[PDB]
Amino acid sequence: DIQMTQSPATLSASVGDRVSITCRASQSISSWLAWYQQKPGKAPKLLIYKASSLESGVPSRFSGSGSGSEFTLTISSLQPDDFAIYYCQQYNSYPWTFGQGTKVEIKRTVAAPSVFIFPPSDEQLKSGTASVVCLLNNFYPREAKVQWKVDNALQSGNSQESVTEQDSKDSTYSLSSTLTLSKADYEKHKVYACEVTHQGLSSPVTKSFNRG
Amino acid sequence: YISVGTSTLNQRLVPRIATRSKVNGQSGRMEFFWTILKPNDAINFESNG
Amino acid sequence: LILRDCSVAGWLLGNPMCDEFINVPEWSYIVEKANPVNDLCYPGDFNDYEELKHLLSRINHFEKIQIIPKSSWSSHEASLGVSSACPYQGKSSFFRNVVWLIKKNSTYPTIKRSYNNTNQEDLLVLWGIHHPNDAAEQTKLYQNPTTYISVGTSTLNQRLVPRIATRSKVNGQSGRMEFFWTILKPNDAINFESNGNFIAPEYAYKIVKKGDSTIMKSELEYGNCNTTCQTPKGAINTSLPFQNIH
Amino acid sequence: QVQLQESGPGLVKPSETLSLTCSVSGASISSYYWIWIRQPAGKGLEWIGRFYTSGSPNYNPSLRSRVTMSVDTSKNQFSLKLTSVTAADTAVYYCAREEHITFGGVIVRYWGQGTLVTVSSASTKGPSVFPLAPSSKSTSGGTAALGCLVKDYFPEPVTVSWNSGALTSGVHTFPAVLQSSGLYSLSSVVTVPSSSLGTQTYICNVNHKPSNTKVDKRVEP
Ligand SMILES: *[C@@H]1O[C@H](CO)[C@@H](O[C@H]2O[C@H](CO)[C@@H](O[C@@H]3O[C@H](CO)[C@@H](O)[C@H](O)[C@@H]3O)[C@H](O)[C@H]2NC(C)=O)[C@H](O)[C@H]1NC(C)=O
Ligand SMILES: *[C@@H]1O[C@H](CO)[C@@H](O[C@H]2O[C@H](CO)[C@@H](O[C@@H]3O[C@H](CO)[C@@H](O)[C@H](O)[C@@H]3O)[C@H](O)[C@H]2NC(C)=O)[C@H](O)[C@H]1NC(C)=O
Repeated sequence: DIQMTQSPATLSASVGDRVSITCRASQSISSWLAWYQQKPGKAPKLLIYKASSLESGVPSRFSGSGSGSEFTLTISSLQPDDFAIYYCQQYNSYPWTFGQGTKVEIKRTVAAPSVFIFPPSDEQLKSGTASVVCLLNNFYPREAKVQWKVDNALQSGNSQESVTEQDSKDSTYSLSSTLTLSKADYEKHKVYACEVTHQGLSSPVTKSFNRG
Repeated sequence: YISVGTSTLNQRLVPRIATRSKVNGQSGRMEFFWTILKPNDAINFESNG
Repeated sequence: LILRDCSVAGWLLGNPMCDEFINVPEWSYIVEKANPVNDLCYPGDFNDYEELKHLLSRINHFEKIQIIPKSSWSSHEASLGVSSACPYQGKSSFFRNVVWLIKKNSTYPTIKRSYNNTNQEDLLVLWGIHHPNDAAEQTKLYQNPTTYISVGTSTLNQRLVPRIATRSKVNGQSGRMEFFWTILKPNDAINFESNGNFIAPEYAYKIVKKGDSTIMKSELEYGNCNTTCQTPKGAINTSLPFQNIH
Repeated sequence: QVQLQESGPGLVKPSETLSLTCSVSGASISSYYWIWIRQPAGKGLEWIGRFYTSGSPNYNPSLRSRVTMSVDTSKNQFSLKLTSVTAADTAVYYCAREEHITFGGVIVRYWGQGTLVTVSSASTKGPSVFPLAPSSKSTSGGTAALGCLVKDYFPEPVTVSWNSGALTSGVHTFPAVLQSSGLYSLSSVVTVPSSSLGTQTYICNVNHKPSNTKVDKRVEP
């Protein structure tokens, strides 16, 4: 019945900045709002109730304000573990409702990735498939490009990448580029290489293995 | 050979084949061993014969 | 000698913690505490531990030979087997005096190394056996299974076999390591021949002084004056003929 | 010390019903209100309903017709039943405790862990775990990476833990990738000191709950 509109649903600030998230309401809720912090793949953790009452065990830096129709969650010195989706809630009237959530991310010093290649497992090879993996570890600018050279033959197809969410300590990222091939399994080819291109690298870093 | 494998005591024992005095119609002997196996402690027996 | 929170075993086996006791002073009346914090990090027990303690009653100073083979020796094994336990100021390490021997190129050839001090003082050689949890673990460290360890001296010859069995998790490791010791006389020799599971030493102790000492355990800490009498409870001053203190 | 934990099939044929059970330890389910809440994919939270053994319940009007919530005082079980599941009802589900009144009103401090219910006619398929050995030859300063690839699994929920919880620092367990086959594939990686490769072993515990598979695999150079 009562909607909860939040803003901005996307933030990014370096450590130490003040952050503030607004939450507006279709109707007046007086002071019956509550704020939650949902970390990656975790249940929400209740930050603030009565729209201003910090729950025990929540750091001094979180602070909630507002009455009636507009409310504000504020972080005094944004810390790295604060990376999360932040939600807002009416316990004024049923049905209970939540905001769309706002994702607070963290600006960081640029970090160059560390690249690793993993050859396909012999057990899998016996099953009849094969997979090579580039691991890009701990880099800040999430944007990076990884190319798959098979005897210096780029092949966009048969490749899937997946990205970690920001680490709580580092606020860095990791990529897994999985080349999945089984034409002659990975026969007909001597070498395999990742061409990893990122800002923290002056010139692209390739890594390579010629096992099979 | 007879191997007793526990967490604290491991003793391998070999039978002494030898005729002795006849007792209860039998000159063969049998040694009896014992150990205190704690809760969650294991004992592995491996015997040639 | 002050031992703070280190066991005698730790002080002699060079536990990464309390390595502040490597430059042993020339004087030592044992001040050990009951249940020290830093003892045999990697789970294990010391063979004839109290006998060593009794000899220490006579001994008063030691000299690390720093000559027992060495870590450079890498002919058949890898001299890089530090453990996730025995933490040096929070950094995974291992007893400095003994060495974590490990297979080299998927091959652990039996090593018949041997040493005779030929020095003028006796020796306190120390070594150990690793009792793994899995045969797989044993193969990972030493691809040879059912291994043997032969200690060949002039007086004592003991062949030891590791008991492969999973036990309780201590410091993250259920494998155990037995620590053995022997007194090598000047001109006496010790031959080590091990199939696998061998923790060979790199240091030993020359008996510099065998005066009169004790291992009094005292939870008390040092406090600086100096008498002709000492007890785990304290130090006496007046000179009467009898005492009901300790 | 109240603990909430959910149990769910993972898969529910569309046009059928969804049954979920939140078991509670550390509190009598007789003496508290209990909450069911929904989260599809990464989208927002949706409050499903409220129930109390000795108090009339209130369910979200969008789902009211389909929702029934019961309680089992014998085994302390909080139940959720969604009739005629659609594709939209694919979501993570959470159970929570409605605290007693305070001068701050009704508050929910205690949440479950969440169970992912996917809605498909597809069939439960267990993973295949294959190791990602370390190239010890690589100089790579003093660091070296290990992996446990997990491929061909159809119920998305897949958990990966290293050395039975002992390894936690440096672990990057990547998100699922839906392959052309219609099956998912995870990669879990651990950065490690190159030194500890020789003396310490490395294992992966991978527990696909819907298929009841728990393949633990070693990663040896
Ligand atoms: C049967 O004999 C085992 C042989 O040593 C003996 O060791 C056991 O030690 C504990 C005691 O159960 C087990 O620890 C386990 O920890 C996991 C956590 O991941 C629990 O899920 C599990 O219930 C158990 O508590 C050891 O795993 C086990 N050692 C083994 C089997 O290698 C035990 O007395 C007994 N085994 C068990 C499983 O009880
Ligand atoms: C290194 O370990 C030896 C292993 O037993 C140990 O035995 C030695 O015993 C004496 C002590 O030196 C040596 O006797 C020798 O006598 C010749 C006379 O022909 C001298 O020229 C020589 O200097 C030495 O005194 C033994 O030969 C020797 N045993 C051996 C090597 O078989 C010793 O502690 C030590 N070896 C040496 C040579 O000092």
